[PDB]
Amino acid sequence: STPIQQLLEHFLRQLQRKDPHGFFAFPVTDAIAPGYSMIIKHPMDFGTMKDKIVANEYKSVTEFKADFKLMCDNAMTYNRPDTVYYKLAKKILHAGFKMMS
Ligand SMILES: Cc1c(NCc2ccccc2N2CCN(C)CC2)cnn(C)c1=O
Repeated sequence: STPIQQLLEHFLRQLQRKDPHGFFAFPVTDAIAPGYSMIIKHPMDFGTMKDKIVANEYKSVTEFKADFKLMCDNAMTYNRPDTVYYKLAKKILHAGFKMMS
């Protein structure tokens, strides 16, 4: 594990603690979210982020932050502001960026 892998594994653990239900743990499917893949061009989830760390696909903290923001932005695009997914996406986006300083 490279230094960047160890730091991103730390950040991901801290970010997932903010999603105790694991709403963001796995990819959203069109089966449970009608039209999701037609509205969201670039899906992201914490599970895919873990796999990218393990594969050493993140070469900067900026790239990891961009995937976290994408995951949150996707939830705030597909879902209405009154929904659990939208409200948690917004909360963890701000708290996560603050946490990662
Ligand atoms: C983050 C998110 C979701 N996260 C949860 C989620 C993600 C992937 C697969 C299933 C689930 N749901 C878990 C809770 N169940 C009540 C429904 C199925 C689901 N739908 N949408 C549209 C989202 O944006």
